[PDB]
Order: sequence, then C-alpha cells, then structure tokens
Amino acid sequence: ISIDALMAKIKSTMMTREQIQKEYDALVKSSEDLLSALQKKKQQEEEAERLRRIQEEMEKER
Amino acid sequence: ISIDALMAKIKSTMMTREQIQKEYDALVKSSEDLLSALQKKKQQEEEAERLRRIQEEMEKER
Repeated sequence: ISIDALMAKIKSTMMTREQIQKEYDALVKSSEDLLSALQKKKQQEEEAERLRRIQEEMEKER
Repeated sequence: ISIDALMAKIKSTMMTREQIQKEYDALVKSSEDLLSALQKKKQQEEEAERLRRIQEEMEKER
C-alpha cells in the first residue's frame, strides 16, 4: 500500500545517491589524473634544467 | 602553482561529494524509519483484528 510506494522511493533514492557518488568520483579521478600529469611534468622540467647545468659546468672546464 | 590550486580543488570536491552523500544518507534513514513505523503499525493492526475475532468466536459459544 503506502508501504510499497515508500519501499520504491527508498530504492529510487539509493540509486540517485549512488549515481551522484559515481559522477563526483569521476570528477575527482579526472582532476587527480591531470594533477599527476602536471606533477610529472614539473619533476621532468626540474630534472632537465639541473642536468643541463651539469653539462654546462663540464663543458666550461674542457 | 596551478598544482596547489588543483590540490585545493580536489580537496574541495571530495568534501562536497561527502557532504551530499551524508544528506542523501539522512533522507534514506528518514524514509526507512517511517517505513519501519508503518510496517509495525500494519503488523499491530492485523494482530489485533485476528485476536478480536478469536474473542468473538469464544463469546458465541458461551
């Protein structure tokens, strides 16, 4: 009766909460992947400029 | 740099997802408590009408 309508409403609200959780999870994963790429890019750029300076200090002596 | 802005944005989105999850959890608990009360009320009403009939069948014989 109003029990079965309310059971259906509880099931419908649980699905909405789960689907919204999944969309926010996908926003978080997307931003974290972009963050991971930028952190990697920063490590690579610092790595290269320190190594360039090591070669410049080696070429001054020769 | 844009790394720290993005770390803050990831932290802010995780808080929003958690707070929205909590509000939907409270809608589900609220509907489930109301469902529990109606199911209890239905069991009590069926219980009483069967017991009333048991007393009526006992009083017909006396």
